[PDB]
Amino acid sequence: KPRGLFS
Amino acid sequence: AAVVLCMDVGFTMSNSIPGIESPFEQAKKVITMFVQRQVFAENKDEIALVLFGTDGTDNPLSGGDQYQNITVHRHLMLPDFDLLEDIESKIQPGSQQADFLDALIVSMDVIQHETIGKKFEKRHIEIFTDLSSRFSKSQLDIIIHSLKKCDISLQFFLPFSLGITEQQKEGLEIVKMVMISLEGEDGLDEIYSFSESLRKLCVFKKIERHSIHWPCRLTIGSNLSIRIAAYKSILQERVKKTWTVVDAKTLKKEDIQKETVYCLTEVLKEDIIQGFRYGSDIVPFSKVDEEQMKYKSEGKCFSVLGFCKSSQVQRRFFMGNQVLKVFAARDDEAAAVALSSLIHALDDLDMVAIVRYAYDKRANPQVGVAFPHIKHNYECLVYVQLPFMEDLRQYMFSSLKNSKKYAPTEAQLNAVDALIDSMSLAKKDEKTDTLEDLFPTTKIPNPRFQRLFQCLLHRALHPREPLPPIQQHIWNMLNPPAEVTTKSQIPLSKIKTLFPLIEA
Amino acid sequence: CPGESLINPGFKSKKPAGGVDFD
Amino acid sequence: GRDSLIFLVDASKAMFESQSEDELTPFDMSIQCIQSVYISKIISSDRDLLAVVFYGTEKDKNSVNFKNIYVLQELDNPGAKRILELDQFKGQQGQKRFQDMMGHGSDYSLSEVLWVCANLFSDVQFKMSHKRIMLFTNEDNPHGNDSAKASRARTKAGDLRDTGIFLDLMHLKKPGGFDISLFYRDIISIAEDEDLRVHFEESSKLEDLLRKVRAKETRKRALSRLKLKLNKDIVISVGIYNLVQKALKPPPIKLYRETNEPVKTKTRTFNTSTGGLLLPSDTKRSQIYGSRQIILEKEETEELKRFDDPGLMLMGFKPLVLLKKHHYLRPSLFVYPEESLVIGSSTLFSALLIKCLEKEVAALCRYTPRRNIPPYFVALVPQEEELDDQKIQVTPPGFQLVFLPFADDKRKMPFTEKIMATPEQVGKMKAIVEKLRFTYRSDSFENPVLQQHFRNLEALALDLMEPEQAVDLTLPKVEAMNKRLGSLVDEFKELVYPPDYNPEG
DNA sequence: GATATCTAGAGGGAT
DNA sequence: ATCCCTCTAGATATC
Repeated sequence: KPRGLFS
Repeated sequence: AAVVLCMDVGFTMSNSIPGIESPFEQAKKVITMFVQRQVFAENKDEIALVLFGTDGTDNPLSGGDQYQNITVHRHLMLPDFDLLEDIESKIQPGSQQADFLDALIVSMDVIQHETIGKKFEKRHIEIFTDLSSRFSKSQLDIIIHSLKKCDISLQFFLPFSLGITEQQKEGLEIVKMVMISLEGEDGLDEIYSFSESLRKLCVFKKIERHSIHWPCRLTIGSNLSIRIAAYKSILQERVKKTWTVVDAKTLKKEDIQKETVYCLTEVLKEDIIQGFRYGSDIVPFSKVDEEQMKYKSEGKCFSVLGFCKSSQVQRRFFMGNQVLKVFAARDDEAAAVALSSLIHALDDLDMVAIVRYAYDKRANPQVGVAFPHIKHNYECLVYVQLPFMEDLRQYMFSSLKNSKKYAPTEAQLNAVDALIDSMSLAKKDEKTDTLEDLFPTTKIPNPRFQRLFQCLLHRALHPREPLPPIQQHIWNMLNPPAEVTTKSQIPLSKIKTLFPLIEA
Repeated sequence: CPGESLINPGFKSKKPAGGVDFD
Repeated sequence: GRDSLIFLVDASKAMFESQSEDELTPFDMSIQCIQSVYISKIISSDRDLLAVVFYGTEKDKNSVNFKNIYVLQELDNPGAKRILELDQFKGQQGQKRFQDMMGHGSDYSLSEVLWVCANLFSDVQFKMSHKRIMLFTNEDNPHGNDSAKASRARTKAGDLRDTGIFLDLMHLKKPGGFDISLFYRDIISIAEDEDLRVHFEESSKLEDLLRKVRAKETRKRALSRLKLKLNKDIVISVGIYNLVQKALKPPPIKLYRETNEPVKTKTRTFNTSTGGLLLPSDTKRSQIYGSRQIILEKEETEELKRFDDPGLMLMGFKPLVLLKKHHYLRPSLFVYPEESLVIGSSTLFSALLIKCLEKEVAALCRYTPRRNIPPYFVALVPQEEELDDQKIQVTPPGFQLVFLPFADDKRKMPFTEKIMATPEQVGKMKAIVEKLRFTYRSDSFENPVLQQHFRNLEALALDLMEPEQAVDLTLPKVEAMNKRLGSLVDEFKELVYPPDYNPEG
């Protein structure tokens, strides 16, 4: 699940 | 979405094992590659940079000895190449030590005070530190309450994956406790290392566009109608922005003009007539007369001409430049049941639907195939355009199976068979014919956009240098895994000595 | 040679259209 | 090469007559057939050469000065003017016009007529792939009257046969049959159809001749000639062909106002500050990202698209089950070996094709069609040759080049909840599907836009009273479908739709 | 403001 | 030198 720095 | 990067520039990150790069360099590289993705993927996101551990002090909160040695280098604003230049050059390691809890206090202050007047769907705080600074835990309770109230996510980036000093081990205890108190046990998966973060950010963000909602009705005859929704699924993606021609001495697009001229030798635009070629003759055909005689159709039609066997529609005949996925109308249980019945009926009988599709009244009508596509999460019809009578090329080629000159021997066939086994791109697993792909070619970003963004970024940062060569990691993802190449070294040699190839 | 166009040699005569014919 | 065809219409003594009184005469029936060929040729192959020659008249118009043979048109590309000229003799009100400007009542020698046709062929400057002559006659008596000239006729016919002339025959109406082989069966190509019947029905192959052809009919040519590289040193040469191509309306031509001549157009770029002109080397390409303007040269813009040399590079072999039918990007191509570049490519190509079919695998390759284009990933799906009951090839043997999509080519779909249907509902829809079954063929539908466009051009070029309306075969037959289904639709709607639903709104 | 289509210009090969 | 075909840019509607 990509969130934060990766989204 | 508002993102605040909290980076440690303390003295402890300056020194490390000479055999590996300093954690300060790794954090600088990670942040730089994150900003590059945001700049070239215009998504209106806001980025703010906070540094703790430097000599200077610049915070909204000063107080006494606390909240010091921290500087808000960059406020909350859109990313730009000025930020990239500042990160590359202005940011330098410090010599002081700061509490990353105190840095977390300032990060909340920045994200809370500067978010007024704007709406953000998400809020994130990223911490880059090595947890090698002595600190006192005396306020944790109010921080955890504050984050749960403001709904702000956290991520931690450590120089080691989750031979370290007890201070780092002790410091690891608090961050483990924080992630538990914020986002449960799976919060353990939101702590990253610089190595794996570097791997995940090596490529630019893939170009993404939102398919529009296309409502219509699937008609079978005249008394049967199903409300459907269609979206574009697969298409040849293009660049978001095109090159703009500007003058070479002022770099302005308004100082040039493009015009067309007609010569027999000078003709005005109002003294020309549209015409068509009919064999060896030319007949005048007025544009206004054309639209009077153009084919006229009622647009927005999705009508089923009939159903045929799936085997009768070969894949090699697919035409068009798009693939449509047809779902039921949004918030319509009656339409969902009706479309589900058609999909399951087609799948059980192994049949497909031949439909007539027109985008609107200005679109040329099309004839395509709608075949069922059933998954465990959703089910829908897939529309691909089918050829007309005029689009078929009837070429004839000489046969190869019954050719004496080009008949391979049994030794040549054996060599080719060995090559195919060695160069296999898939492997069976679990003894249950579970084929996994060693080279998907569908999760790979388009190298055209990756190369273009690299050149644009290099030119902006260094406007007086030639374009750099293609990145090494780009070639790696464009090539099969190394074990595939190694296994084929021997079979390829056998083919070279068994098939005499001569270039005339 | 059967299966050719009397108008254009080198191409087989195309069967005329007629679209959908239910069984 | 260019196809060449010569029509040879007789008007000797009786081709203006009919055994009945309500059907077309042999003369105007032949004229209608010729006009249909011109229209078919114009649409299909405007580069071909066509001509019309009349024999048996009193006058002569030819470069040989032999009486009783008239050449109405020489070998040239078809055009609207020629069709209109032939319209002067179509049916009634033109027979007397033909019988005034020309006329029947003169003896003719068939040997001399073939000589005129041979001379017409020799006058062509271009290279002719096929040289054909079509005979339009319904009378075979005079050759039996004088065997001396009859022997000359077959002697000349043999001379034309070895030259490369493939003479044909198109008999017209004649009482008592066409009594074939009385003088014929040695002049014609006699390829087949040696029916001893006199053919009381006097239309053997005029039915398909009158069938108008409306298609581009492009000849075979290789899209590209690339090199398939198994590795850096094993290289074979293959040819790329497109078996499906979107047919487009011909581009409009800019015409002058009164003199009606084509005008050449070019695009020039000039700076508005001075009104001069700007060379292509005096401008730079620019883009805006962030708050900075990035400037690149024209050459640098092209150089950032260069990845690999043109050709196909073999990455590996993938099972056919890993290729998704819904992962379609663009029309597929056809790969066939080319022995004119690398000797021995066919042997390796056939070996790869045979084993790929046996093991059901697809060769995944990196495709660069030409210079300075980023590569794509393609799969070479093996394709076995298919033969019909007539032993005529319908699917060529080779490899099918299937474009695979990148991550950028896939769009995210909106979230929806699955709604399974009860078996009763599926059963009713199964009956509906079974009722509307039909056999699908790739050539079952025609482009309504293109077909209507061709009718409009024909009407204006031939000043017809009103254009012919093409029948749209892609329109669903609602009347037929409603009759076939019957009460099935009403039952299905009752089972699915509650009695308050409004699908129209 | 982006999304999507048809139409109208530049550009690389095949013959 | 002509024609064919992919690519790029330009003009026009609904979302």
